[PDB]
This record gives sequence, structure tokens and C-alpha cells, in this order.
Amino acid sequence: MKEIKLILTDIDGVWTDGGMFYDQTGNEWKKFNTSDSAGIFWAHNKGIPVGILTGEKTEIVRRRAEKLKVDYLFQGVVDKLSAAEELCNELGINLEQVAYIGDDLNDAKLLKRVGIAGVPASAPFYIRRLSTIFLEKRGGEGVFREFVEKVLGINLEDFIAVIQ
Amino acid sequence: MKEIKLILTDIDGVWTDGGMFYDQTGNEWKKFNTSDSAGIFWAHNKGIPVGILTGEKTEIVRRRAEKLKVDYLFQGVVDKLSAAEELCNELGINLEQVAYIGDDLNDAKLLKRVGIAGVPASAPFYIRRLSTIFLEKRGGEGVFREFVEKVLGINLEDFIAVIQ
Amino acid sequence: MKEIKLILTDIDGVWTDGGMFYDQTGNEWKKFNTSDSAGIFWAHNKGIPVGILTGEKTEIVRRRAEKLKVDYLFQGVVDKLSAAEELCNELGINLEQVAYIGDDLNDAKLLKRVGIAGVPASAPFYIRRLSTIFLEKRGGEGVFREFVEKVLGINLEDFIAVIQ
Amino acid sequence: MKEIKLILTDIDGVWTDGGMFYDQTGNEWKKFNTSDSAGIFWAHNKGIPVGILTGEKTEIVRRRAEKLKVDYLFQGVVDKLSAAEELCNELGINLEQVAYIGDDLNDAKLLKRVGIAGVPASAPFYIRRLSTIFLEKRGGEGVFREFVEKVLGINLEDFIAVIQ
Ligand SMILES: [Mg+2]
Ligand SMILES: [Mg+2]
Ligand SMILES: [Mg+2]
Ligand SMILES: [Mg+2]
Repeated sequence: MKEIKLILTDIDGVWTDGGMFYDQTGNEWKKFNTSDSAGIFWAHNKGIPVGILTGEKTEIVRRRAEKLKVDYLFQGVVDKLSAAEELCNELGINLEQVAYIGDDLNDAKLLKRVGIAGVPASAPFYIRRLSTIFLEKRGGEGVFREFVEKVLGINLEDFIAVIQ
Repeated sequence: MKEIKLILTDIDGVWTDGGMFYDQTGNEWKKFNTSDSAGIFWAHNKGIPVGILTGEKTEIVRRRAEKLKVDYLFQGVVDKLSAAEELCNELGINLEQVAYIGDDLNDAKLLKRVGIAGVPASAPFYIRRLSTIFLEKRGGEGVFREFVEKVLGINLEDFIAVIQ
Repeated sequence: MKEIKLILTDIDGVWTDGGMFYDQTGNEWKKFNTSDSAGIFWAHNKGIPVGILTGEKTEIVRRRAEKLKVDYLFQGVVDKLSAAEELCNELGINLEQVAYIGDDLNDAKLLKRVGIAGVPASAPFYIRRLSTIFLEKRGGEGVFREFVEKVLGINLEDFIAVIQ
Repeated sequence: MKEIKLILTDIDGVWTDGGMFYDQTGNEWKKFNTSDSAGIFWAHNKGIPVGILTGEKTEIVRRRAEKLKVDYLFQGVVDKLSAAEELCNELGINLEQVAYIGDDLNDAKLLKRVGIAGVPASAPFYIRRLSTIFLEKRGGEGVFREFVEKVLGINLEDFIAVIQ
């Protein structure tokens, strides 16, 4: 795989199946998958920071990013390519050293510019075709984990090393 | 696809998988799919209003229709066909210029009177067979998006034009 | 299809996929499927009452049962066969004229004794073999609707009748 | 099947599909499956205690364990192998007389040391390959029940005997 210095990810439709739960009181939910925490685990084990880029803006995602010790959190993002470029500039890397996973229209410009692009199997066809690696899983199934494990070449020997 | 001037949609079993969540206190939830918001995006991009016709009546749905800037919302509807015909009069257009998607008994009469009828793959067979185009997706899987994209013939060229 | 005078049903694993949602405060949810309402619709269309027999006892099911105008609701039932029999006596009918659908251990004695026993596809093997008709659907998938439609011989002619 | 004197279980990804529901207010949900209660029923029927070992710590799980009358609950466990050894030491039990089911990295060391290891079909491959029996079911689908019934050899004869 390409040398990756930063992993960036969308939330809805990647860390979730796109589900947006609404009640009668103005409250809102998302359903995360505990499996995706291993994505952060493996990135951090390799010395790679992870950032969230999302167009939504919620306390739900603030809490999840905190629980998982995600390095960067940008919400209400209107232009994900610009946000990514700006963070790359701050970090001293280029987009070719970024791996980004996203599933929809607001992800497309960024997906086309990154070193490794991932798109869940549940995504619209014209977004899926931008993926540069195959991902088997759908949003919310542990596809963030699947993406990280492939991008970083996590293998049986890595597994054995961590559970000793 | 015929010149459509209005897209109408049911909620439960279309925008959702029919799930109705109840707690112990009289609160209630629905689970929407973020993918469907693209259905409103594509409709608006092409100059077409979207309207919701639902037999239920909840703040859940009012909040979702607001978020998505849906043009028309009718809840607690007893007779969807007549509600459609009214709106067609209010707006000065014909049932023939309407695309409607629904999934159950209360949708049947209207489905039979519109220019393009859509029914999710998850619907009962006698409603399914009313559909005039094939929809692959189940309620809550982004089938509203699928419908709008088929109805408006959204293609790769449209995609390339909106993500520049 | 035998003559049926009473339709009875379990809740968890039939009207739901067995899901029991718990929060941090002692509240609880279940997820119903709007499709199952049509089961009550068709039963009432044929002049057949429906009763709920459940071992759990929740406000959740109280509120759902009332919304659907279910005819009998028995919760915290420990002996479902005895409860059915008592109900049969009230209506002057026998077990051979009852159709019951259930998915688990607390249902087996009753399933064995009714005129038509239905068990969702999702149920344990040793319960599924008690079913006297085949049901395709899993719990929470509209399997109560499937059951009623099969039991009452609901066909396309019935459908055309009710929308016309 | 070997002699089993204690069944131990992880929660997230075994008792659930890994789902972690967050709202806007700091509350949290898990979705259990009523099917898994039969896991406890059969263990207790055979006189075998059940213990939960989870890395998470929530009222959600405390309440669930209490309602199911689970014999031991350990939350916020950082080293499951050690927690299992200490519980076993109190009870007089060898790890070879234990059946444990788990799905992720924090379960691997203990899975490798128990008499029967179970892993849901939904788990990562490097965990699933530690399983010493085949489990068909995914987390949240009643795979804890499947595990219990397999390891205790629950068969049609037990089912016939337990319903009179
Ligand atoms: Mg997304
Ligand atoms: Mg509907
Ligand atoms: Mg049940
Ligand atoms: Mg786990």
C-alpha cells in the first residue's frame, strides 16, 4: 500500500448505516459499531492520527470522537477537500499521503484527490467507483475498521504481537 | 421518464423500513436514512418540489421534513389520492405530472392514478405490482433516493456536473 | 385452510426481531413494524378478533396494542395455553379454531394445541418444527401480517375489494 | 462436548451486533435479543452458572444482567483472562472446564485458554479462527443462546422434557 500519514473519515454512512433516529422531543441518535474502535486502535498502533470530517454537527459525534480518542474532529464541514488540504498543510503532508473513506456526494471531490480512497459497499454507485481499494462491508458494519486494516496492511503477525 | 413536475412520497416503509420504536413513556422514534436527503437534493437541482403524504402525524416527521426543506407536508391524511388532487389543483398541475412512491394499502389508489408509481422491494406483492418502474431497494435503504434518481434520469454526467 | 375464530399472537420475536433496547436510565424500547397493522386490518375485515399473549409486561406493548385496537391483551402471562383456553371459553370456541403465532419456549405448549400454528423463520429449530404452515418472514419483518394473510386466505380479489 | 462448569460471555458483539446508540444528551443504549435469555435458561436448567466479563461499564448492562439473573457480572474489565482466572479460583474451577464466547481483541487471550472457545460469525477473522466450535449466528442474533445450546448439548430430548 501507499505510505499513509493521516486517515480521515466521514461519519454518516461509514461509521453508521446512514441511520438518523428522531424522537418526538427534538432529540437525535446515531448507532455506532464497537468494531470501528479497532480502526483507531490500529491507526494509533502505527503512529497514524485519525481525523473526522463531517457535514453534520452534533453532540452525538462529539461524544463518540471523545470516547475513541480521535485526533481531529471537524463538524459542519461545507467543503471537505478544503478542510483536508488545510489540515495537510498544518501537518506538513500532502493529499497523496492521506487515506479517506466516505460514502456520498459531499465526499466526492476529496475522494478523487487522496492517496487512498475508500467507499463502503452500501454507497451510491457513482461514489463507489471512486474507491481505489475494494471494501466488502457496508456503512455501520465495521467498514471503518476494514478500511484501516487494509490501508495499514494489518495482518495475523500484527494481531499476534498485540495480544501476547 | 415522463416530464415530472411534482414528486410525492409516503414516509413509513419508504423513508424507513417500517420501524416504529416505542418506549415506556409514550415517546416514539423513526429511523431515517441520510441517503434519502439526496433525493431532495436531486429534485431541487432539477426544479421540482417534493411533498410528503402520510397517514401518521408526528413531530418526528415534521422535524425531518424541516431539516430537508421538503416543500409540502401533509400528515394524518385519510385519503392520499384526494390530497394529491388538491395539491395538484393548488399548484395548478395534473396527477399525470406526478411521481409517487408508497408501500401499503393506503397508497394504492394514488399509485394507480399517477404518471410514475414507485413501490419499494419490501412492500406486499399486491402493492409491489402497482409500481411502474423497478425499484431494487427496501424501505429505509435509500429507496426514496433510488426513486428520484430513476424518475429524473440522474446519470454519471449529472454527477460529474454537481461535484466540480 | 381451517376455519379460524380467533387469532392470537406473541410479541417479542414475532412483532419484533427480539430486540430489547435498554438505556442508562431504566427505560426500554421495542421496534414494531407498521406492516403488521395490516394483520389487524385483515382480521377485523373478516370479523375475527385478535389477542396478544406475552410473558413480558410493558407500557410499550400496552401503547402499541391500543394504537392497533387489538381486541385482547394479556401480559405477564406465564401459562399461555391456559390463557388461550380461558379466552376460548369466553368466546365459546375451541382451540381447533384458534390460529396462534409464537417463536420460543413459552409458546410451545400452545402451538401444539391450536388449529393453525405459525412460527417465524427466525425461531429456534425445535419451535419452528411445530409450525403447521410455512412462514417465510422473520420476527419483526411483517411476519404477523404474513401469518394473518395466510390464515384468512387474503388474496388479490380481497385487495381489489378493499381499495375499491 | 467436554465437561463445562462455567459459561463466561462478553457483551458487545455477542449479546449485541456491536451497536452503540448515542443521543444528544449523554444517554446511551444497547440492543439485546430476547433469544439470548434462553441461553441463561438452559445453563441454569443444567446447573451451570453464567458470568459476564465486559470492558465497558454501563447501567444498561447491569440492569440487563440483573433481569436475566446472571450469576456473575464484571464490568470495566481490562484483562479478561485474569478476571476469569480469579473468578475460577474462587469457584474451584479450571479454565479447561470453562466455555467462553467473545468477538474481539480484548477476548483473544482468554479464548485461547478456555476449554471451549466460541466466536460469533460476525467477528474479525483473526478472532473467529480462535473459535474451537462453529457458531452460525452473528452478534445480536441469539449467538449466546447458540453457544450455550452447543456446549451443553441441548437437544430435542431436552426440549421435549422441559415442556410438560
Ligand atoms: Mg456520509
Ligand atoms: Mg407506508
Ligand atoms: Mg416471543
Ligand atoms: Mg465484544
